[PDB]
This record gives sequence, structure tokens and C-alpha cells, in this order.
Amino acid sequence: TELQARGLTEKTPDLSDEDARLLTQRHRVGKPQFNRQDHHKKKRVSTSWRKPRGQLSKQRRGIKGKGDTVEAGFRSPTAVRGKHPSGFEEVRVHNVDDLEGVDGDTEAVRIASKVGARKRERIEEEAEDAGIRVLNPTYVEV
Amino acid sequence: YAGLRTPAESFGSGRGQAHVPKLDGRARRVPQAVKGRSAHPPKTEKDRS
Amino acid sequence: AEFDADVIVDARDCIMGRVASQVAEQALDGETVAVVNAERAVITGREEQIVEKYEKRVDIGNDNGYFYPKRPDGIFKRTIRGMLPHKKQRGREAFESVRVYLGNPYDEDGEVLDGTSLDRLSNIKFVTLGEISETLGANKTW
Amino acid sequence: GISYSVEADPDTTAKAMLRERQMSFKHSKAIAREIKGKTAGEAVDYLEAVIEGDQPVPFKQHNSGVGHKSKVDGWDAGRYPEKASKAFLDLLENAVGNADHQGFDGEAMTIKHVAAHKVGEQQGRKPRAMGRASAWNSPQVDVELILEEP
RNA sequence: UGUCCCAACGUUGGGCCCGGUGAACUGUACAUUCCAGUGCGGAGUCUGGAGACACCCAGGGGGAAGCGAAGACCCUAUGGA
RNA sequence: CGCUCUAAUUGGAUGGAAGUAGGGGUGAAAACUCCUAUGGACCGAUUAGUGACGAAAAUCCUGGCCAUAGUAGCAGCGAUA
RNA sequence: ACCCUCAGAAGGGAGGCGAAAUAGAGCAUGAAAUCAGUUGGCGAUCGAGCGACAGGGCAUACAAGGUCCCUCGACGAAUGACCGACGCGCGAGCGUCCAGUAAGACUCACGGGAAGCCGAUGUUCUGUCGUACGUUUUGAAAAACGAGCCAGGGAGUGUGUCU
Ligand SMILES: [Cl-]
Ligand SMILES: [Cl-]
Ligand SMILES: [Cl-]
Ligand SMILES: [Cl-]
Ligand SMILES: [Cl-]
Ligand SMILES: [Cl-]
Ligand SMILES: [Cl-]
Ligand SMILES: [Mg+2]
Ligand SMILES: [Mg+2]
Ligand SMILES: [Mg+2]
Ligand SMILES: [Mg+2]
Ligand SMILES: [Mg+2]
Ligand SMILES: [Mg+2]
Ligand SMILES: [Mg+2]
Ligand SMILES: [Mg+2]
Ligand SMILES: [Mg+2]
Ligand SMILES: [Mg+2]
Ligand SMILES: [Mg+2]
Ligand SMILES: [Mg+2]
Ligand code: NA
Ligand code: NA
Ligand code: NA
Ligand code: NA
Ligand code: NA
Ligand code: NA
Ligand code: NA
Ligand code: NA
Ligand code: NA
Ligand code: NA
Ligand code: NA
Ligand code: NA
Ligand code: NA
Ligand code: NA
Ligand code: NA
Ligand SMILES: [Sr+2]
Ligand SMILES: [Sr+2]
Ligand SMILES: [Sr+2]
Ligand SMILES: [Sr+2]
Ligand SMILES: [Sr+2]
Ligand SMILES: [Sr+2]
Ligand SMILES: [Sr+2]
Ligand SMILES: [Sr+2]
Ligand SMILES: [Sr+2]
Ligand SMILES: [Sr+2]
Ligand SMILES: [Sr+2]
Ligand SMILES: [Sr+2]
Ligand SMILES: [Sr+2]
Repeated sequence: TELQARGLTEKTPDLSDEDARLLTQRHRVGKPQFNRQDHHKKKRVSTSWRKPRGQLSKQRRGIKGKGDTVEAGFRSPTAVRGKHPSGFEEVRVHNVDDLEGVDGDTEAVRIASKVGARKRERIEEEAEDAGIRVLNPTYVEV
Repeated sequence: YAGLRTPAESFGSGRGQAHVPKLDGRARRVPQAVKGRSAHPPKTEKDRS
Repeated sequence: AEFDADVIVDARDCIMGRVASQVAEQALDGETVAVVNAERAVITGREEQIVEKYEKRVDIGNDNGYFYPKRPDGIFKRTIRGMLPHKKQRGREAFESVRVYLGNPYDEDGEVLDGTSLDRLSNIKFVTLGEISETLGANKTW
Repeated sequence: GISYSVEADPDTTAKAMLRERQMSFKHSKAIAREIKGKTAGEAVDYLEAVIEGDQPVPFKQHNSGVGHKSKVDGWDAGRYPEKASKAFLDLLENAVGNADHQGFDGEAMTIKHVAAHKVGEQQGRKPRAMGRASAWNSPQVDVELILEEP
């Protein structure tokens, strides 16, 4: 009579103390948008980042207010870089056999969008039985 | 000779237009022009072995 | 038309600019101030050069306009405005919670703010807002 | 062509459309705007008065150069687009007709929705001095109308 | 002899309002400005003040170093005729 | 990082592929990925290659489109109808 | 097809076919510019590179994010007190002790709380900074040059020889 997601939906991974600390930091510190300069001034200029190259570029010369320019110093902590916000490391899955070798305590699985419902049903039940959480689960009316 | 079969000429300065070769009021020949030549296309003389 | 002023200042024999500065400070702190006896407020220096300055402000102008007040009423109110960011919300709010009066329309007497008093027994080179207004051609309604 | 841009319950609603009408699209937005919410019958009486010259149509957007009209309320510029008004009378005639054929009291139904859409221009050309010709086109207008029981 | 002193009144067609028809020039963006100053020394946009409720109609064109034309002048090019 | 096609290895799709629209997640970033709607048949990954491989600009080119604007014109000619 | 409407083989309405008519004729998909209608936010006393970063308002179906807030406690870098006591200075004020103590960003635990609630997204308000971009140039916001807007198109390629 209501919708419910399949699998270990509420599952959390186990992180060392230093990993939970860095995960929490990444989430607290964040980062600037890093959109292309003046993308908001012209519709033909998209948001996708491009190094400002103008000799007189205000962002290039680094004027406060013109937005931050991409630098390595903005990188996230090595130990947590790329983790889902839950803390899991993501594993791309295209079929049941892709579930093999996956540690459900440290990794969560993400079924490619291109995978059909028939095959998603199998992957989802095999993942739950292997103790693996599926990030993009199917909702059934139970 | 693709894109080159035209006597298209540029009007130069004077009519408020960019110096682009035109024919029958249509821009032609140059690479930036639709129906113009290919600037650096695949070449038959190339040694592909 | 009734003005619940938290503070009633008596400008009589008080240095206009010094009072203005404190009234602005208090208005920005959220106080509703009513300056009383404006026509008796005082300004130091050679009456002749003081008046030359205010007369110039009266003569300045053009189509856009430079409407300068002539009554002690407005002279003082303007003096205060020049010490408030009257074009910003917080500034306009402060400015609008301040009013100046000719004589004293209240029953209570105003208080004399520290540092703003002028001792007539020790000064001869000073002028009165009322005297300035009369010179400017104002109608001595006070 | 357009499709009804708003949902409509067939059990308490009647529809109608104009297609590719060659008339002022600007006059159409103005008229639609003015008759929305009125009752079919009111709309008709209103448009007959416009065509007769007794009631102006407020021109609130496409008003450059338009002279003021005392009878325009809450605004200043107005005019009497009788051509686009007659097209709307046809639209209303069709709507009310459909309404009745279904068992509704056509004239009494409310204009729940009415909007004009520019579907194109009939292209024309006009010879000008110095050897050139310039555009001289006709707007093509579609307009949708949904009547709804009170 | 209205060229002028020194302008007036009138006529016809426009102009203005209404129906219908219905373009073009131009457009980096923002834009209610004014006075000063500053700045590549000729600013609606920077700074300081002043002024400024929104919209619309008619107008004569002060400004946008207005729009139109990759300056016909001047010089330069191991250019052309 | 991304784009095209080739090869080897290996996967996805009518139990709904590419694309598009809106939205969630990741990456300093190029960009990657998922969800929903639309769509209705194709689509990847890794490795080694291939190259008509990346645009904000050139009074750039072609197509489409807005403001201009319900604006100018639809008066002027010795033929005022 | 039939029916209603209409001056009407137009168009419209209803209806029939098909998995789909939002496949009904330049009839697969259907971006942007842009237009109509409408929803959210702002709005007729107020100021202009349109934003970046902070922080407030209001708005939010699900899914793909799940955090956030307050008492208290633990940890506690640089820095770092009040009060009190004593002692100096014409004075503003200072020294010594209390004391490198109380405090101190982040993080964590207990207890309580929020689900438009935290993130995020839209818009708007406040604070700080801020006169596009690319080019020319010693010097560009420039009263120097370019573009109306969007989509698509648009520039180190081949042979031979040398290094
Ligand atoms: Cl790196
Ligand atoms: Cl004035
Ligand atoms: Cl201010
Ligand atoms: Cl004295
Ligand atoms: Cl139009
Ligand atoms: Cl920490
Ligand atoms: Cl190169
Ligand atoms: Mg943009
Ligand atoms: Mg070609
Ligand atoms: Mg007019
Ligand atoms: Mg001719
Ligand atoms: Mg030249
Ligand atoms: Mg010469
Ligand atoms: Mg010669
Ligand atoms: Mg492989
Ligand atoms: Mg391209
Ligand atoms: Mg105009
Ligand atoms: Mg189609
Ligand atoms: Mg460039
Ligand atoms: Na030819
Ligand atoms: Na060859
Ligand atoms: Na003085
Ligand atoms: Na004045
Ligand atoms: Na308008
Ligand atoms: Na009126
Ligand atoms: Na009126
Ligand atoms: Na005369
Ligand atoms: Na002018
Ligand atoms: Na051009
Ligand atoms: Na906000
Ligand atoms: Na240049
Ligand atoms: Na520049
Ligand atoms: Na300049
Ligand atoms: Na144009
Ligand atoms: Sr899918
Ligand atoms: Sr020339
Ligand atoms: Sr003070
Ligand atoms: Sr208008
Ligand atoms: Sr200013
Ligand atoms: Sr004029
Ligand atoms: Sr290319
Ligand atoms: Sr147009
Ligand atoms: Sr005539
Ligand atoms: Sr003529
Ligand atoms: Sr039908
Ligand atoms: Sr400590
Ligand atoms: Sr383009």
C-alpha cells in the first residue's frame, strides 16, 4: 500500500577515526562553484570551467570578487576524495557478476542507468544477500 | 577542389561587411564559410603505411 | 504629530556639529531622538564667513536641483543627514527616527549632551542657527 | 499549431480554437487579457461594443504612440481593434455552440482560459528605394479558449 | 518689393485621434540622472556629494566624443597604378 | 578530461538504447555519474590505434529569432474626386 | 466514417483508427534564442559589469543527497582575561600576583529538538570586494577596436629533405 526501496537502504560503512574526520572536513569546508568567468553575463557562455586567459582578465589577475581560479590547493583530502556523502566508496555495476569482490562494509554499489528492470531485479536481490547497499534502489509498492 | 569552384570575390571595405569572398550575395570558398573549402582535410598523398 | 522619542536633546547653546554627531550615533544604535530648540543651536567662527558658506549652498543649483534648507529646522536636520548613510536602509531608518524642532513642543525638558555645550562667557565668535536663518531670508516663524 | 496549454475536465468544460488567423497578434494578446474571466455572453457584448467604438481595449504592453482613452480604467492607452475582435467573436460563437451541443448553458459559462499564440508570419516583400526590398509580413495567430461551468 | 525692421492672419497637403495594412536603421551588458573630481589627460557606469515614486502622449534635437563609411588628409610599407 | 571511427578483450538495451528537459551525487578542474519525465533503437568500458577532435570573439559564415513597433510609409507631382 | 458548428471540401468541437495522432502530411526525436499563458521570489522612495564569498526572508511531492540545531560534558593550538590584592604615574593609564588560569577554532559523547527540517535548488535582502570579455597597448571601464541574440559551421595539414 506504500512505496519501499529494495535492499540495505539505511546501511552505513565503517570508517577509521581519521576517515570520518576528513569526510566531515570535506563536507564542512566545501569549495567554490568554479564556474567560467562571466558565464552569467552571456547565454552563449556556458558554466563549464575555462582558465581565464585575457591579459586584462580581472579573475585571471585574481581580483577579489571575481571568483576563485582553479588551483591544486583546493583539492579534497586524499583519504576521502571521491567518496559518496554517506562515506561509502562507489562501485559501478552493470550486472550480477560485477557484485563479486565488493566489500559491502566499505563499498556501496551503483547500477548503471542503462541496465534494465529485469536484470536490475536480479542484481538487487543478490546485492542485499551479499550485504551490499545499492545507492540507486528500485521502489516497489509493498 | 571542393569549395573552390566559385569566382567568389570580397567587396573589401565600404559596405559595412567583413571582407569575406561572396558570390550572388552568398559567402564562399574560405574555411569559415558554409559551403567553403576544408582548411586541413584528409589527403590522398598521405603515407598511411 | 506626536513623536515618542527615547531621547530629547536640548541644542540651546550647543555646538551643532557635535550634537549632530552624537544624535547620529544614537539613531544608528536604534534610538528615537528629538532635537529641541534648534533655533538656539550654535556654530563657531566669524559670522561673516559662516554665512558666506550657507549663502553659497543656497545659491548652488540647477535643473536637477540642490535644495538646501534655510530654517534652523532643516539646517540641523540636514547636518545630521550628512552623518548618516541615508541612502541605505539602515541609514534611512536611523535618519527617519530623528526629528528637529523649533522651540520645544514637549512638556519634558531636553537634556544637554556632554561635550556639546558652549560657554557664552568664554566665547564671542559664534553664531546662532536662528541668526543664520534670518540672514538667509527665512520667515522667523519661531 | 498549438494544443490546449491548460488541462480541462470534459464534464464541466467546452473548448474552441482559431487557427493561423492573419490578424494583429499584439491586438490579440490585448483582447484575450481583457475578456478572460468574463462570461461568454459578457465577452460578446464587450467585443460588440469595441467594434462599435463604445468600449476601448486597454493596450498595456504594445502601447507605443497610443493615445489615452478616458474609459480605460486603471490604465491610459486603449484602442478599438475591430478585426481581431471579430475573430474572437467567431471563436466565442464556436465555443458557445459546442457548449450548447453538449447540454451546457453556453452564454453563461466562464472563460476559464483564453490566450493567443503567434504561429508564424505569412511572408511578403516590399520594394524600397535604392534597389532593395524589405520584409512586409502578416502575423499568423492561433488562439485557444476554454469555457467552464460557473 | 515682407530680404530686413517684425512679425501677423489666411489657403491646400501632412502632422494629431480612429479602422486596416505594415517595414527598416540600430542593439556587449547594465542604464532615473546632475554637479565636481578621477582616469590613456574629452565618464549615464569609477569617487564624493546632490537629486530621483512608476508608466504613458506630443515636441524641438543638448549629450550618448549618436547612426551611416576598416580616414579620401598625414606618415609608414625594400605596397599598387 | 572530452569527441570520431578501427582492432583486441569485455559488458548494457523493447523488463526501454542514444538524444533532450528538470533534478540528485562526485571530481581543484576538463568532465564523470545517477533519478524522473520524454523518447522508441541502438549504446558503452578497458587497452592499442586513427584523426576533417573541443570556440565567446575573426565589421567571421549560414540558419532561426527578439527589441525596434502596431512605429515610418500607404499626403506632397497643375491629374485635390 | 457519422454528427454539431460555420458563408464554408476552410477552421473548430465531439468522434473513429493505431502501441503512439504530443505519429494527421517538410507528419522520428524536437535544444537554444524567443513568444503566449501561468507558478515562485522581488516590485510604483529609489541606483547601474548584472556577480564571487558570508549570512538572513520567502518557495520546495517522490526519486537520485541526509543531515542540522540547542543545554551540558570531553579534548583544547596560537592567543589570552575580568574581578581582587599590592605597588607606581600630574594624568590618560601601567606594573606584580592571581595565571599561561577562565576562555579558546575544529572534532567527539550524553540528553533534548527540527523534516521545508540540514544540504541543495529558485529568488530576494544585508555585509565585504567589484567600472565585462577578447584584442591593440608603456598604459583599456575607456570618449581605442569587435559583437543585436541563439544554435550549428569556423584556424599547425601533406610530401620530400635536414637536424
Ligand atoms: Cl593533483
Ligand atoms: Cl536648485
Ligand atoms: Cl548612503
Ligand atoms: Cl571668542
Ligand atoms: Cl507581432
Ligand atoms: Cl577536525
Ligand atoms: Cl601548433
Ligand atoms: Mg551563460
Ligand atoms: Mg564543403
Ligand atoms: Mg501617437
Ligand atoms: Mg531600380
Ligand atoms: Mg585603415
Ligand atoms: Mg594624397
Ligand atoms: Mg609604381
Ligand atoms: Mg580489456
Ligand atoms: Mg562546435
Ligand atoms: Mg519611438
Ligand atoms: Mg516532427
Ligand atoms: Mg579567444
Ligand atoms: Na560553381
Ligand atoms: Na598515400
Ligand atoms: Na565650526
Ligand atoms: Na540651493
Ligand atoms: Na508596457
Ligand atoms: Na483611465
Ligand atoms: Na479612465
Ligand atoms: Na510672406
Ligand atoms: Na539629441
Ligand atoms: Na555585421
Ligand atoms: Na537564500
Ligand atoms: Na586589436
Ligand atoms: Na578590454
Ligand atoms: Na576613456
Ligand atoms: Na537586426
Ligand atoms: Sr535508463
Ligand atoms: Sr577606405
Ligand atoms: Sr562614539
Ligand atoms: Sr511598451
Ligand atoms: Sr555614484
Ligand atoms: Sr520629432
Ligand atoms: Sr575543427
Ligand atoms: Sr520583427
Ligand atoms: Sr489622396
Ligand atoms: Sr511627394
Ligand atoms: Sr479528436
Ligand atoms: Sr589549555
Ligand atoms: Sr555559434
